Amino acid sequence: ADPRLIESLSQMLSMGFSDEGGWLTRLLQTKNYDIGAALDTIQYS
Amino acid sequence: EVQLVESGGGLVQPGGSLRLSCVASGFTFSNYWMYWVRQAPGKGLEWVSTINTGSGAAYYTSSVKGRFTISRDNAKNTLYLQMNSLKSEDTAVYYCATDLRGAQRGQGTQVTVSSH
Repeated sequence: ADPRLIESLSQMLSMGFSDEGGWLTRLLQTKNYDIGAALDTIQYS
Repeated sequence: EVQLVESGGGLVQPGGSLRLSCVASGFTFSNYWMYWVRQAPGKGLEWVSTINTGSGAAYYTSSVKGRFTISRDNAKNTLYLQMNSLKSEDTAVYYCATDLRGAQRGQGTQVTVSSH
C-alpha cells in the first residue's frame, strides 16, 4: 500500500467521510492524493 | 450551545491583507476539524480552508492556496484566517463552520475588495 494514499485517506476519514466501496480511495487516486483537490470535487456534488 | 462569532472583515484594495478571527465555544474546539466558508455575491456557500486543531493539518481550496493561511489558538478558542493579495473574486461573507458545507456557522463577516 502506498503510504501517501494511507496518509491522505486517514486524514479524510477523520473528517467524517467513509470509504464505502472504495470511493474515497478512488477519488484521492484521481486527485494525486491532494485533499484540497478532493474536497473541491466533493463540494461539487 | 455551539457558538461561532466571526470578526475582522472590511473593505480593502486589490492586493490588500486582512485577518479574520472566530471565537468558538460550546464544544471541543481544541481537537476539531474547523472550516472557513464564504458566500460570494449571488453564489452559494463554498468552503475556503480547513484545519484540524489537534494536529495542525491545514488544507485550502484551489483558488486560495498560497494566498490564505489558516491557524488556531487553542488557548483562546479562536480560529484565524490570514488573507493576502486579495482579489475581487474573494469578495464574500466569510463564516467559520464545524462542517464543510457551512451548516453550523456564525453570523459571518463581510470582506469587500474594491480599488481605491
